[PDB]
Amino acid sequence: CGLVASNLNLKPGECLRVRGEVAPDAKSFVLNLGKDSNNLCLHFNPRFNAHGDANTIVCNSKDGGAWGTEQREAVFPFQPGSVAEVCITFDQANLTVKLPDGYEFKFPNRLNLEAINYMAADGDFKIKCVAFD
Amino acid sequence: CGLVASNLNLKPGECLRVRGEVAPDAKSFVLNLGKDSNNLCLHFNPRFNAHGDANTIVCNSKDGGAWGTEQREAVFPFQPGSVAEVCITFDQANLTVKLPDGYEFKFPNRLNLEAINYMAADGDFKIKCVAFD
Ligand SMILES: Nc1cc(Cl)c(S(N)(=O)=O)cc1S(N)(=O)=O
Repeated sequence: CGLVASNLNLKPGECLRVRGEVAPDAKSFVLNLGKDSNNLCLHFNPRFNAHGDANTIVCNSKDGGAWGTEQREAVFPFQPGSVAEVCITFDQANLTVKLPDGYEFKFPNRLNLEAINYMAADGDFKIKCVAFD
Repeated sequence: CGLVASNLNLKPGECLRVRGEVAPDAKSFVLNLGKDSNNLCLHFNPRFNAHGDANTIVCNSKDGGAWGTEQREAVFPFQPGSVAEVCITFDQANLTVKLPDGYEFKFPNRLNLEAINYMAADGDFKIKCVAFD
């Protein structure tokens, strides 16, 4: 169970940059972002080998404690036992997740959140640096 | 209230770096480090002009809700309307706080925490970057 942070006060268009170490035995890691632990506009879950998925990013939302429908992504620029940085911005319509090696995707902001105040990391990812601008 | 982070798992000898923006009319700011809001190995409180103090760093501990004996440090290398970084490490005997302009001081480690797991920021300091290394 990894870093939990609150009172982030991230506003639309502002960049949240997260750099960490992907464990050498990595199977899965998670970054959760939202209003609080029950209201997530982004559950970001790269699965190296987990829950039947191989090298697939799965995203979801959580609204008032209820998980939404999982969305699978098309790119996977992560390797076990490496450093990786993710950069996230949002607006009320979409989150934009920028990944290593120039990859990126958008995920709809199902909560239409105008501020992100909560982040939590879990799984095979050791955070080394968080930046807010 | 500003950023609150938990599960930091900062081990002895590891460096926590915190960079932020000091408000142009700053009066004071606080970084609290420890186990939780009731158990702080370091309450670090630069006062530009607050509580009768001028350009003085006030430090203390808090153990089971009880404030310890305050200490006041010798140097004040902070300026309103600037960017400032602090860097903190600890061993069993002391926390070492490294300040802008190369200044550093030690504060006794009065608690027996195996790791620093909690940070909370308050006051006239906007955190821009936190690094765990
Ligand atoms: N400023 C703004 C304008 C529009 Cl139009 C939209 S929307 N409705 O296309 O998502 C969102 C925003 S923001 N930056 O608050 O998320």
